[PDB]
Amino acid sequence: NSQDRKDLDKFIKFFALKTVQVIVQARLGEKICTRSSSSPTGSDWFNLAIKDIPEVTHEAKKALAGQLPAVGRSMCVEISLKTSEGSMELEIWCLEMNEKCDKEISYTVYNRLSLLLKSLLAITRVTPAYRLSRKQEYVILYRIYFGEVQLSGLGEGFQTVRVGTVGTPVGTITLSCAYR
Amino acid sequence: NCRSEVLEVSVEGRQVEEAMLAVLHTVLLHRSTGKFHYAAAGTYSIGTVGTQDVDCDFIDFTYVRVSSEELDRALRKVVGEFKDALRNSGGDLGQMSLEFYQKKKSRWPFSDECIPWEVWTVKVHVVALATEQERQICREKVGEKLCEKIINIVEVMNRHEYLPKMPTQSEVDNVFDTGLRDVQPYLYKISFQITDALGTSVTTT
Repeated sequence: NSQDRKDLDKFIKFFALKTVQVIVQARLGEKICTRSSSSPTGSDWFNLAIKDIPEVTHEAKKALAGQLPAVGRSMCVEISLKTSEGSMELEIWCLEMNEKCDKEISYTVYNRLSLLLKSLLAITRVTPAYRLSRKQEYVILYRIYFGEVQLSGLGEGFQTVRVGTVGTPVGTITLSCAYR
Repeated sequence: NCRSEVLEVSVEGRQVEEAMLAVLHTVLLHRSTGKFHYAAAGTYSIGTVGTQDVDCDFIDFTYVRVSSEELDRALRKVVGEFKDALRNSGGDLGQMSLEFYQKKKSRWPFSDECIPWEVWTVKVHVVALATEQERQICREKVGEKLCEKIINIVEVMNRHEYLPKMPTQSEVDNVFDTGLRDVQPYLYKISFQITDALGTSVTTT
């Protein structure tokens, strides 16, 4: 392949990894605080300080199994709650890849993905599951998989908040959330 | 063709500040990047932006802001001046505006023209409460409303296509605010205004 798509697939891979990181960390029951830096390390993806949780990374790669979102294959992060009795699917975050190719588009995609991650940081804190998770009685659950997006486990009357979309020569990425 | 967006919130008095800080920061979270370090060859490296969560004392709400403690005061002080003006104005309704502009050089002697490309206005409606129960209920409902506000801000951040192009080194202060140590926002200014509440026409109804 051309190196530009080597970089593009790398960007999409690490955007998916950081996406799972942001969601799961937004459901951990405590506040997140990372510092800015003018002399960054070589591991600050999308110019954001998002610390990787190795267990979340291992489940994210094991779910990913070495592939990227595509037309029909999307990455999903399911946040649920199990009472002391015993399974409510609270929200499913959907990371899709769409057919449309932005042919008028190297690092514009990188910056748009950075902005999309910032939007994810914002949106993950204003859905009901956030303040549900900050008071945990209750224990929060996460599960990463490829879809085959299974909506039904939430309930009837759900609503979808669109985190955002980004256009790439290979397709457009769609980050959204279907929540109870 | 500068894009404009209008928000509106109804809060108790002691909720103005945080409410305002939740909107501003959210917008400024999307309209800022890492600090550029230029090299003599023209290339530059981009710094890393930190983010942190702010819990609200007077609202059942939490928002994400950039980890720049000087920006947080550039916001808190102007929000404090607006909060002063609101109390001094009496029983009347105010608003704050956040404009993003770029500088354009003009031939001598004219000052360089500031052209705005985006403007965010949020109208503040202040309600006075009487019981403690009203205060608690207000603390929750203002949180839910602010959730809706942040959601809409984010969706607008997609419906807006234009952004200024990346400047070169000498061009950088025409596009970016470079005065902060931990974040590089787009050139912005925050002003405020105490409105005269007007009427609604009995025509469309």
